[PDB]
Amino acid sequence: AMDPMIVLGLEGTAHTISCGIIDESRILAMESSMYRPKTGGIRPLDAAVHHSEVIDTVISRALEKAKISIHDIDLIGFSMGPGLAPSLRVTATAARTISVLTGKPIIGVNHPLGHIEIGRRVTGAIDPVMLYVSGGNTQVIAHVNGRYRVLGETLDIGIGNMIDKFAREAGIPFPGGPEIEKLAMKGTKLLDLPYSVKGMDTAFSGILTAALQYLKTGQAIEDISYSIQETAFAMLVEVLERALYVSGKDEILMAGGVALNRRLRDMVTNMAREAGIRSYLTDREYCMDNGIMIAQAALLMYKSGVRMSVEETAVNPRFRIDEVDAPWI
Amino acid sequence: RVQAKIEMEFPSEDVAKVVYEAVLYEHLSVPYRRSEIDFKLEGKKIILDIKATDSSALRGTVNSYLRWIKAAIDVIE
Amino acid sequence: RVQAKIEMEFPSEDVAKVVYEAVLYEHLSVPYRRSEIDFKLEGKKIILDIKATDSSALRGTVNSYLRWIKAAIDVI
Ligand SMILES: [Mg+2]
Repeated sequence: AMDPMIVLGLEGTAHTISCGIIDESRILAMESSMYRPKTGGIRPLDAAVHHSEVIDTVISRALEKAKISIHDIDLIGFSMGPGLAPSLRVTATAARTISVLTGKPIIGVNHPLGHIEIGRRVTGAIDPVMLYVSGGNTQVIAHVNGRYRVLGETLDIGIGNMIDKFAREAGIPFPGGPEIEKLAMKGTKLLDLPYSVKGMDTAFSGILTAALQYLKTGQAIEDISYSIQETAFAMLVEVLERALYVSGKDEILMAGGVALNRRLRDMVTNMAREAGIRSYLTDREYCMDNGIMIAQAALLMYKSGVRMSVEETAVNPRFRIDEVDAPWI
Repeated sequence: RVQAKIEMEFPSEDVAKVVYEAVLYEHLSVPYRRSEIDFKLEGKKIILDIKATDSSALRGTVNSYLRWIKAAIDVIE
Repeated sequence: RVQAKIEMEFPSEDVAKVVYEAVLYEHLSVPYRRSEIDFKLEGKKIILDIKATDSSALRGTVNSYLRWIKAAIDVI
């Protein structure tokens, strides 16, 4: 028979370097090494170097996890997808070698694809709409024309950064997100923030500046912090609702560092009841960058016959998700 | 203009082969040079030959490649 | 082990002078040696000769010196 087909995934687009291992029915292994810049904001050259030194130990601790023999790995999927050049080349290289070292095939995966497919996998969704909310990414994507199509998006700032550049203007350690999350709790009143949805696209610069101007005005912070969430998540809840009843589907998935917000999850599962369609809240841990979500998106590619000899492979920091054919829904 | 030349020896001649290959794909991959590099394989030893305008340019290029080779090396190991 | 050899030429022989001096004071300040460095002054050209155990170790060294040198030049 055809033995349970096993893959190993390498994620390394931004700051997270992770390696996963799965097969059709299993999730044999997976751990990451996040580059933690106490500073804050993008730090490309520093990131690659982080990786470069721990990529060694991730892919190797993993094998131990899966407790599978090294011979047992069949495919090798890395994240050639969108991201930071220094990091992508580090991952790309590392893979191009492991493929040789272990003597098996290899394919380049697209990054956000992995977020969909791993989330889709983890929940059992057949053809959902996706809410990509990571660093500088505010994406709402869906499988429509035999490929994953991006419908709406932020025209200025990824929701995640607007969040952090307020914390880093309201004097707060770069653990910005959650610090403002468990801060909007004690928010008493709702101030006014520029609500900008237009089609399925959004803008966030407006929110920020109007929020900073309120800040120096000497307003509350719990109030500002509270208002910004309800105002921006309001903007996503609308766009979502729309994305659904445009490409006509009955399911949702949240992927990203932003997607770990306790109140955002609520405002979504709530829209679920009112839309009449399932709000699969993916495993609270698979929301950040992981190597294994790569393995999952590769598995699917190879299984549908898509293959690529080593030479063809090369990073692409500008990798459109609708550039890859996804013929399996 | 600056001038650079790096050489690192590997235990065996085949390890050299592997690392060369791995990184060679990356060499070719790059669109924009911030300097001119010459890639070569020797015995069990890879050779780098760089020509940059200033010292800030050359530096970044080195960092790249040296990071790539440490990637290949460590995987093999 | 890795072997390294760099050379940058300057406009005049005195710019080399000044610079080498700026870096040489730093060379001598250095407490640690993740690799061995040989510092030399030529015509209008400074010369480096590094010997590292590994490539990562070699890398960080070059960043130090090459980052010291751009420091000098730029003030000048
Ligand atoms: Mg991501």
